[PDB]
Amino acid sequence: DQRVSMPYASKGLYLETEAGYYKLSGEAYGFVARIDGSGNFQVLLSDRYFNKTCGLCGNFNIFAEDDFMTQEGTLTSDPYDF
Amino acid sequence: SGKRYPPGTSLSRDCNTCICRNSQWICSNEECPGECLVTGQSHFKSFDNRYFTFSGICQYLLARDCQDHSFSIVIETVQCADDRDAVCTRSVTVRLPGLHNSLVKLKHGAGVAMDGQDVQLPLLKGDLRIQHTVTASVRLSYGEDLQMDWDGRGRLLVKLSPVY
Amino acid sequence: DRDAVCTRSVTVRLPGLHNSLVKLKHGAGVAMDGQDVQLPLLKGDLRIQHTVTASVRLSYGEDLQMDWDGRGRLLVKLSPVY
Amino acid sequence: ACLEGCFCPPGLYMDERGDCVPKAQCPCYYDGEIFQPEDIFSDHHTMCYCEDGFMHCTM
Ligand SMILES: *[C@@H]1O[C@H](CO)[C@@H](O)[C@H](O)[C@H]1NC(C)=O
Ligand SMILES: [Ca+2]
Repeated sequence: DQRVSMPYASKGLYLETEAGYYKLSGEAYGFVARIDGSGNFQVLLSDRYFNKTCGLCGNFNIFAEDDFMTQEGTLTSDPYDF
Repeated sequence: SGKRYPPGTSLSRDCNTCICRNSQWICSNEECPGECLVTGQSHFKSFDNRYFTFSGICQYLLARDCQDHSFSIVIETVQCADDRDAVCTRSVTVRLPGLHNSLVKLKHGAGVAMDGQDVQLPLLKGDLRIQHTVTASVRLSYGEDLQMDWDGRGRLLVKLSPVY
Repeated sequence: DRDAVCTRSVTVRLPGLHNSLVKLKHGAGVAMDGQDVQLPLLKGDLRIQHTVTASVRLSYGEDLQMDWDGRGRLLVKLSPVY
Repeated sequence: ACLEGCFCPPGLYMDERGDCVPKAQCPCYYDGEIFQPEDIFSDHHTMCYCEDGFMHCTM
């Protein structure tokens, strides 16, 4: 809840600005998030989580049709209740 | 429990009584009723005051008389939220071979259903009585050796007397 | 008075289903074969449900209706097949 | 038909306890069982929930 300044580097998470746009790097944990001026979230994520992750950005597999596997595990046709 | 009592007193647990004589409580060892408890998501209590958790999704057997067959209770678990670690009780099914070999069912509300038929409470049959308690919770009472509690949102109880 | 003879209950009998015996009681209550029942009661043919939540309505098939016998205002609807 | 009795306005629907409520907290009656307005619910194979009065099941 405490507002901190920026940059910031605690716990292996460097919270920087790159190219006028804000970045949150976690290379120890395997991810690089960022936001632009308009507001457009982006998540670059390593191949270590191939077949492993699941969430609102889908699993990191090769296929693109099966990547709505709900928190139970259910291939749903709807992109919304997912 | 960290407080002093004079001699001759008789404090009573829920189970039995104990009396102070020569700095040594004398106590009886007569049995006292047990309570299996389902509640919360998946949190069980055995009759012997054990606590544990088992988040399975099927029709499990909660209790049963096992030398004769006066009854048998059957819990029915389902997942109950988005998470996978959330498995609440939906219904429980009771079976009385002493009366018609009937089949009572406590539903996800405060409702009861004997042999498919919904029923208005009370239900004085010969042995078993089913009635509300606060008008928000059902209570089965077969004979004088069995009680139950509401399985609407999943807080089943039992009262088994020492004859079991 | 002696010139006051109201209806207390009515008893219906369906030989087509179990040779059962329905009973409409002095309230809005119903009792099949001694057992009180919560409404609705969709068995195969006969439906019993409230109407305004103050009056019962039996409906056997499509050729028979009834009405509340609580305070004594029984009705029937018999279709021309009878 | 167009019957006569005690109703409540079209935004409100009738609850079991005599009060009538909007369709947000209007429970579901799946398989007879009275489920609350938010009850996620599933065996292994099926997946069902109660949104606003209706029981949205899938497989
Ligand atoms: C993903 O993991 C599952 C479960 O271990 C395995 O069955 C499957 O072959 C894996 N698929 C890929 C693309 O690695
Ligand atoms: Ca994919």
